[PDB]
Amino acid sequence: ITPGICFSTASLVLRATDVHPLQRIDMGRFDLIGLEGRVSRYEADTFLPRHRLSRRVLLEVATAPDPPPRPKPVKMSPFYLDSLEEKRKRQRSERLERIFQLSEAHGALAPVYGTEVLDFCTLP
Amino acid sequence: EGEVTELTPCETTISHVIIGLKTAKGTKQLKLDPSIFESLQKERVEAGDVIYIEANSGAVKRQGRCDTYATEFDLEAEEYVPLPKGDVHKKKEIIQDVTLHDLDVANARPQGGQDILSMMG
Amino acid sequence: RRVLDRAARQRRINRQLEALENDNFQDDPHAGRKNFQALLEEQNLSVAEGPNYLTACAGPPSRPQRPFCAVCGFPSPYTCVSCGARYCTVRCLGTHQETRCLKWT
Amino acid sequence: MTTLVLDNGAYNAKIGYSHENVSVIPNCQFRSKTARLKTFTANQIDEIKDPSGLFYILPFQKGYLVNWDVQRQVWDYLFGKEMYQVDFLDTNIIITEPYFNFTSIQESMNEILFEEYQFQAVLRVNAGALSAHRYFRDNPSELCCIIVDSGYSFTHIVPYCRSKKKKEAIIRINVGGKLLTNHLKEIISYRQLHVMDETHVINQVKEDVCYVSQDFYRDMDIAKLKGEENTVMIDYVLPDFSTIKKGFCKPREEMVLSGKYKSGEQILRLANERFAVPEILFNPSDIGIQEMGIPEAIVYSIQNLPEEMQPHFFKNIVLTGGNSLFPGFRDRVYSEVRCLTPTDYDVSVVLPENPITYAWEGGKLISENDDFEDMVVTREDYEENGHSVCEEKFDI
Amino acid sequence: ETEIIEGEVVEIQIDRKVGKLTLKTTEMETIYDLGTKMIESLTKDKVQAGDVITIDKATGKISKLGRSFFVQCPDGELQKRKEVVHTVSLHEIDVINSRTQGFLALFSGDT
Ligand SMILES: Nc1ncnc2c1ncn2[C@@H]1O[C@H](COP(=O)(O)OP(=O)(O)OP(O)(O)=S)[C@@H](O)[C@H]1O
Ligand SMILES: [Mg+2]
Ligand SMILES: [Zn+2]
Ligand SMILES: [Zn+2]
Repeated sequence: ITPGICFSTASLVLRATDVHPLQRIDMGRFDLIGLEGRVSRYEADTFLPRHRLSRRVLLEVATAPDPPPRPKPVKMSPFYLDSLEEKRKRQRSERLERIFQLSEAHGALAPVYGTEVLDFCTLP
Repeated sequence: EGEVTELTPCETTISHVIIGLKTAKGTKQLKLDPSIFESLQKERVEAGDVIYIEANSGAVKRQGRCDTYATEFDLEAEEYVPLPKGDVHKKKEIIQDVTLHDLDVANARPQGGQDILSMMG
Repeated sequence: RRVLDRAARQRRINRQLEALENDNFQDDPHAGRKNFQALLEEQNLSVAEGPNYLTACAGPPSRPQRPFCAVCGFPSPYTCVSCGARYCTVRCLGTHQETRCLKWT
Repeated sequence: MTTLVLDNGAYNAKIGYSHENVSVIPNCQFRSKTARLKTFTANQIDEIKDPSGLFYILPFQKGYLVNWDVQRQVWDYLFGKEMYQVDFLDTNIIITEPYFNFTSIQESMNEILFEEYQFQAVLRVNAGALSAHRYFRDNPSELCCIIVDSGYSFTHIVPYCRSKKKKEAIIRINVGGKLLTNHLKEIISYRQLHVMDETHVINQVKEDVCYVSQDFYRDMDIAKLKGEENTVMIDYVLPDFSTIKKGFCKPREEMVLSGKYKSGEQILRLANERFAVPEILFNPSDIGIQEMGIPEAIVYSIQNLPEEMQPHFFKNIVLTGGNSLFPGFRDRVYSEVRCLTPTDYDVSVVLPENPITYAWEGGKLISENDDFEDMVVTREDYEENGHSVCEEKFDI
Repeated sequence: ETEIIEGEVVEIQIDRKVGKLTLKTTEMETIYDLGTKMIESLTKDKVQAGDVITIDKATGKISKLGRSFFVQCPDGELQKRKEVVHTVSLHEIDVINSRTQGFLALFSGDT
């Protein structure tokens, strides 16, 4: 029994491939192989073209009050600041725009084959 | 990006995660998609750690402990990192060039995957 | 070497902190009425009985304590085994052992 | 007719008339070995010529009035024919009190003021209340403010609304100028030379050389060096009171690295004590006090208060007291509070030109108001209702 | 630059996590308050009183270089700041960053 080889290198070498997120683009918009076994032809072709969110719907839902509580089953301003509120509403608008853009980006790609095709073609 | 001052998952399962990030220019409270809680637990993120979270992907990187806690023990095997200087929320518009070969090799093999076949791959 | 229990270290720390509130270190050059503790005990001041003197005391800091050398003040990686005092170098350890370790000279 | 404004601090008494200027006079008696039978009172310390080995007789212990005889003597000297010639029967007095003043001390104050001197009317307030009044007079648009009173014996942090004090959120830090001076004495005595009998000189040294560091560990690294690169290290010549009346710092061009000087000047070399002593205000745990520092305490006091009022409190941080005169104090406080404050809330820290006399100016301003007569408690009302109504009217 | 702690172990205490470690040189002795990661590192590599070990503070890399009561105990300061210089070939950088655990290919071919 021998001790292992301790190979020592510069700490900067281990960060050679590392790129800060603010310096690189999202490669998930080109991820085709990641959709296999997870995304179906139904989702890409029939559902999403019909049930994509719109900015108008998102804004309406965000601005509207909370929905009424679900019924139980039955067996049958001195301290107000204008600048702070303007900042907060600008932040809310930015958040809603980000939500819309991310929801559009994360369902843009359609699978090459899809779950249905693979399941049909996969014999026991 | 910033030091974690609070990490509270909100139960309805977890409806959302409320996180508190601190920088030299202030503190911000963020509501996280519940899928990021798994990434935070995998990265072993606790209060006092300096992390960054990607808004578009939810990726979490724990880049060490804050140097304000460097004296909490006399001998720990920890990497202590300065507190970030700018704002918690950082926006940058970038132009990056990629080639078709990069997308080809990116789609030649799968990435990640918690299945046994993916891990063995 | 000898080792000092927690009570001795706490007493030393309390004595050092109390010495910082002393009016003078010497005696009266002429050489020939209450105190704060008497006032507190006469006030019969109870915790959680509204805002008062005791409840106004600052709580423990969130940031951990930073060690400094008891001899020169620069940061100190080392802790003296005998008394728990912090120190940063062999010279500082020798000075601390000669001066204020064990017996308080 | 006239109104007397007094800030009975544990270190300096800010005494003056409402129609006149302000005077800063030490509120303690002195004894020295150069005088066999002679006790100096208040500003008489200027008469002595060898303040080395000076003995202090204080009327305040831990920031509260505990010795009544010396305080009575100091007041009699200040109110006597030599200083101000106060006509007690036709004068109103505004005198400040420590926060959370004990019931016994308040009763003694009322009894002494209304019987031994027989003032026409007395208004007992806190220095923070006067500072808040002055700040609101200066800034009419602000509805809330937070006052940091870093004084001789303590440092309170008190938030004030327009006409009310938030008693719930008052936080006291047991670090003051007395503690800093004693710590500097102890450090110098342990390291270079014994100065434990030189409280006056060490206090002047602290006032002259100490400063608040923006980067603590960078300054520590700079101080640890030897040679030209050690810009922090300076040489101080202590006053011998024979040919050097007052202490001074040697110019950097005149500094000698070896430390030996042909002139027989007693030179005190301070390198890391310049910012280690002031750092106790921001980090009490450095010396062993398990208490939060000034910025963390400010943030805690604000965050205890309701959410709607928090941005207003964050916008009106005011620094008062002697310890606030350290170089870099305001910048350090602002930086730390900005680091701790939520990013959506703006942070503004204001250091007045004379933080010592802020409370006195506030008292003068509140004296000039047309609502002054309603605030005070008269002696005629004192005879029957006084002892209860003094507690009722005064928001101590 | 790295901080290297080299000394002789005097006493190691671990309690259910908190722990203490006492190290000595020929000129000074010290007790350390240990963190969780260093406690785990010292538990994984069996360290007992009398062993002469060196610790890399940032990584917890503990290597036992003998026992003293055989290597003489270190003389000077326990904690030393050292400047470490590495000359790394471009091939080494490429192989290390080619894949996870890719440095093994520097030793077993398989690049
Ligand atoms: N230029 C200065 N630099 C540093 N400290 C100073 C300076 N001028 C005064 N001080 C300190 O200020 C303190 C006195 O400040 P004050 O707030 O006036 O004390 P005080 O208010 O009379 O007593 P309290 O705390 O209100 S009971 C002393 O400890 C002095 O050392
Ligand atoms: Mg005062
Ligand atoms: Zn030292
Ligand atoms: Zn010791």
